[PDB]
Amino acid sequence: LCRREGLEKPVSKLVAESGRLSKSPVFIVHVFSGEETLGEGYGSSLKEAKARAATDALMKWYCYEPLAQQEPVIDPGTVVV
Amino acid sequence: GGLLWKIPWRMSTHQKTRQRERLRNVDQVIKQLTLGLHVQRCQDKGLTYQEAMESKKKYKPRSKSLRLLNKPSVFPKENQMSSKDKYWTFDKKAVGYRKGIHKVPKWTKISIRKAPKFF
Amino acid sequence: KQFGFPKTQVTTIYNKTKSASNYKGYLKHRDAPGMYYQPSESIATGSVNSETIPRSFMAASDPRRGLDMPVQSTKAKQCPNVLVGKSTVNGKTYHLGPQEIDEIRKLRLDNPQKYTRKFLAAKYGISPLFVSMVSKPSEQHVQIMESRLQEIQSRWKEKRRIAREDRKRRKLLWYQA
Amino acid sequence: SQKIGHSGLAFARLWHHVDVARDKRTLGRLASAIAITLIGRHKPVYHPSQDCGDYVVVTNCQKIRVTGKKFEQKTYWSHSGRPGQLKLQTMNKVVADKGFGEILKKAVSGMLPKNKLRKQRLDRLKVFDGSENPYKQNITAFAHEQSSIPEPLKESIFNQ
Amino acid sequence: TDTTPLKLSNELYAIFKIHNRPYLVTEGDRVILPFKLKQAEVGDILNMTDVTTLGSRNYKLVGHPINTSLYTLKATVVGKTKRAFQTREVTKRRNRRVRHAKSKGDLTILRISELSMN
Amino acid sequence: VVKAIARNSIGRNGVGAFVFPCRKITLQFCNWGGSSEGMRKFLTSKRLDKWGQEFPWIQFEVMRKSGHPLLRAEYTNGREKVICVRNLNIDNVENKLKLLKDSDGDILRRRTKNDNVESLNSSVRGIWSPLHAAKRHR
RNA sequence: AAUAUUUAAAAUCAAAUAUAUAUAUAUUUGUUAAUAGAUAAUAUACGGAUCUUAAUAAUAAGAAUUAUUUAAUUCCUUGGAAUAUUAUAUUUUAAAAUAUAAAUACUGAAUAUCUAAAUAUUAUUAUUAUAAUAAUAAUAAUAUGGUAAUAGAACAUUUAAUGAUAAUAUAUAUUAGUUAUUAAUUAAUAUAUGUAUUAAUUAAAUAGAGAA
RNA sequence: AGGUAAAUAAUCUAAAGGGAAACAGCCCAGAUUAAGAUAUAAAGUUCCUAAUAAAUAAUAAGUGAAAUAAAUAUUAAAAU
RNA sequence: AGUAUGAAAAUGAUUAUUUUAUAAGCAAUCAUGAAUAUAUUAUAUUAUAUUAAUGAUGUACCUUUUGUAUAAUGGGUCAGC
Ligand SMILES: [Mg+2]
Ligand SMILES: [Mg+2]
Ligand SMILES: [Mg+2]
Ligand SMILES: [Mg+2]
Ligand SMILES: [Mg+2]
Ligand SMILES: [Mg+2]
Ligand SMILES: [Mg+2]
Ligand SMILES: [Mg+2]
Ligand SMILES: [Mg+2]
Ligand SMILES: [Mg+2]
Ligand SMILES: [Mg+2]
Ligand SMILES: [Mg+2]
Ligand SMILES: [Mg+2]
Ligand SMILES: [Mg+2]
Ligand SMILES: [Mg+2]
Ligand SMILES: [Mg+2]
Ligand SMILES: [Mg+2]
Ligand SMILES: [Mg+2]
Ligand SMILES: [Mg+2]
Ligand SMILES: [Mg+2]
Ligand SMILES: [Mg+2]
Ligand SMILES: [Mg+2]
Ligand SMILES: [Mg+2]
Repeated sequence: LCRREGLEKPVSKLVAESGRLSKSPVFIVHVFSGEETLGEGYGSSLKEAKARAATDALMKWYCYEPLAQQEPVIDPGTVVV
Repeated sequence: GGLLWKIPWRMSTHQKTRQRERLRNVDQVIKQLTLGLHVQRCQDKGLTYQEAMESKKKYKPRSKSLRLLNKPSVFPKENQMSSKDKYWTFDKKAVGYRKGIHKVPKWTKISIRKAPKFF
Repeated sequence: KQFGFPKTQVTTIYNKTKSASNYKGYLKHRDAPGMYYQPSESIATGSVNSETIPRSFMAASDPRRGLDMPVQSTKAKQCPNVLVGKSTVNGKTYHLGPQEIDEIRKLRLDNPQKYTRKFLAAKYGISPLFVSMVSKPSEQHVQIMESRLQEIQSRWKEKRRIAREDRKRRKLLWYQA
Repeated sequence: SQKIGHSGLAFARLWHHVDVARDKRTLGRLASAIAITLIGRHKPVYHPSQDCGDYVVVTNCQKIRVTGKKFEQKTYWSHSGRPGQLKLQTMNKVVADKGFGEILKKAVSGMLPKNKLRKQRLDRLKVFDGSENPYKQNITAFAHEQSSIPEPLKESIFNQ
Repeated sequence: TDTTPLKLSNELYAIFKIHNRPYLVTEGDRVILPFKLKQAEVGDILNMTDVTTLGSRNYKLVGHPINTSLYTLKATVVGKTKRAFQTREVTKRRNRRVRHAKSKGDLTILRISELSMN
Repeated sequence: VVKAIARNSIGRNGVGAFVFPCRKITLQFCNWGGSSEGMRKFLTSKRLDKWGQEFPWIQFEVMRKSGHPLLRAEYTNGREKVICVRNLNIDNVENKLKLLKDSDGDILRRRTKNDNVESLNSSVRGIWSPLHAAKRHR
């Protein structure tokens, strides 16, 4: 999706972390494209958090609802991976 | 004394503040009573309510009990009262001839401002 | 900053550190009439909210782009990389020609035990994923590997199988949003 | 409506450090502060029916403040049940036996609510007389805080 | 009162007060008032007036009350009804007389049909 | 890759078009039977007609049976209230009928303190998080 | 410094209020603390934890004791005004200036109000059919804890008088609904019965049992 | 004397609710049924436990912190 | 001590659901997770029912007394009287 649009490559980064070396940690990771954050993802593991950030980003992409005052938004199709 | 009436010999800070507030309220009530009477008397003479309220010369109450209450020697105000008379009654059978007002029954309703001159 | 509204915490009249759950204190707290900025005390993971969506995902004719609400509180310079591939850290390389690819394919079919993905990657300066994308192994090798995996699974206790199932369920749940 | 959403982060057990060398509170006040955290009263999602309180790692507990002459006077009691077995230990003696962390724990226990979750809450408190401790690596941290800390110290901590 | 962010936002909540009882709502929410409404019948629409707070995710307009011109907030009266019937017993400790305190309070189910910045 | 999860919508009766909860009422009486006197009187005396005129979305069935007099309502959700109106006067019967028409069909239920609003909607503000709070704890 | 008393606002002084009023008169208020003395038998016993502060160094603690107070502090007459505080926003160069707000401390009962419901009385209405009545519904007010006791109103059960109806019915039981509910009713299920001394009004009672 | 005898008032008796750790008789306050927004009473506001911030003095004895133990002694402190 | 019938209870064994081996007191009520069952309008992010996670409140009943959780009276339980 980032490639398709005029966006920098997305990378996931630890924002906040607590309870590493426990039964139930909390890892907050943000998928940044440049300095802009696209998706925020919490998780018990790092991997999980990363996944969640990506899913959040995708949700924000797809479930974007424009205003009625805006001129019509025709999307450029589904992101064919 | 096997039954335990666990009442402390002295009052808390919060209790004392409440007592003070109560004392202030009774003074306020008295003031209102005198004020209303004055207003009524002004009206009888023939002034409007506002004019009566403005009036320089306030009329003192003619009835006896009210007049006594107005006097601070008989019935002092909370600001006038001593620290001791706010929180301590006179009790002739106590040591110190003094007893906490909170130990008086129905002290929240019953008023007792004036203690004897040297007790 | 487009808007210059005063900003407020979600204020109780009581001690917030001791009585955060006490709704009564919140109910009591009146604040002067007007517009405020109450920044949300929440992660924006499940939210489809318009104040949560980033500006790049908003349309060009969206009025909301200009307004300052998708706040960039974090900074990418300060945050460290998590589970990032080696291609992302040092860029993608498209160096291997057709001949090299063909050689790799030949090698992999011939002997996947000797010429494994990692070894190929090491040889040609490329990713194991890319090697996989390029070349299939001999299907026999794959079958053997599947059989080994099945044997391992069988070797488990009841508890381990259940745990694996739970893990799988959790994984599935992650991608829901 | 307010309740509906992802609640996993709200009910997340965080880990709270307190360097007793830095903290200027006396023992009892510190214990009281800890108790709330342990219960989970600090967090608005709290409910009495649910244990939802955080971990508290106390460290450098040897430098804990105790007013008056309580260190040589204050007596900690104990009793099995058999008469003539009342065990009374002064605070300094208790410290010598176990540490200042034990003392803190006792205070925190007394602060906590007396029910089935009390023990769990007490367990979540992790006290240490000196500096070094295993939970060093799991105290809540943020990326914005990292500039304050020097470069090699972080690496050393990670290694530890 | 620059009420532009609220107007823009897709999600939006209100904290309207009926008889000083606050109810935090979005559109579609189903309020359950703990009394019998006499004025409105079932099917009637209620235009909420004492609206304390109107909030987005990050902003909120607040008034005592908010200007009626700025918003709309239409509830629909979707059934007067009652709570479940209960009978707690009242009695003293060496007394065979046990007075039954029967109770079955009234309810009014509203539904918040419309909520938007005008 | 993205895949759908098959899911169905939830009807909120009020928001678009209000469908009236009470759909049908059955007045049941007995020609014999002294308990059915007030019901019989109600049926006779021009009140029922007025009622029907007022509420043309409800259908008003009138039945005769040997037992006690009955008021059974029928609601949109599929539930059925049945009130026995034995030995009640005309006015009491009418009040009962009014009560029935007022009801949304749902079962009676104990509510806890301040259990007021019932939302399908996700919170407009998020759910709280300790990492994302304004004031950090200590 | 020394000796010896007193621990006091009566006098005295200071401060405040009220009458003529830059003063006089009358009233009101203001005068120690610590320790020792100290003390028994299941076990420490403020209800328990615990409370006494500390620069460096915290966006941060410093009685949780005793005494006199306040609801940010200071003047003026509950109220306003000024002062700095705190928080926030804006502008300028982490600071300065401008402005908005907070100053109504809070908790707390089955108290009071509000919000609805019930009964009773008083006073007004409305609707429907001793109509100066009855039923139902409004509004305002007052009342509704209760042993001994007094008074009023109901229900379940059984018998007698009158009495439609019917296995698509009735009775009894179980479960789940309904009606402000010791009761009855709806549905399902079960077993009986070709069927209620049935609904209703009267008359009566071997008429209601965790208490001998 | 938690004694006894009467006098006056209140409560209990026959009164549930809040406070007084627990509590017939103390401090508030009288349950027709709910509801739980607002005023509150007595009593409270570090935690257990619903709720708090200040000011000026004094204490250092854990004195004391809701059940005040005396004569006397010692050490200070003011005033004359 | 008639004859039929008898899911009347106390009472026993067994099965099912659910809770329970770090927790302390009339064993209930209210709050509140979870698990299970039923549901020919669960459209569901559903509804009811059952069940000692966890939290809070809670000193059997009667009699007799100035006054009873009382370690005062009386009752083993249920059915009929
Ligand atoms: Mg009793
Ligand atoms: Mg008695
Ligand atoms: Mg004098
Ligand atoms: Mg002792
Ligand atoms: Mg205490
Ligand atoms: Mg009341
Ligand atoms: Mg009565
Ligand atoms: Mg009999
Ligand atoms: Mg019996
Ligand atoms: Mg009985
Ligand atoms: Mg008696
Ligand atoms: Mg009385
Ligand atoms: Mg009582
Ligand atoms: Mg009453
Ligand atoms: Mg609290
Ligand atoms: Mg002590
Ligand atoms: Mg004591
Ligand atoms: Mg266990
Ligand atoms: Mg206990
Ligand atoms: Mg007793
Ligand atoms: Mg006994
Ligand atoms: Mg016993
Ligand atoms: Mg016996």
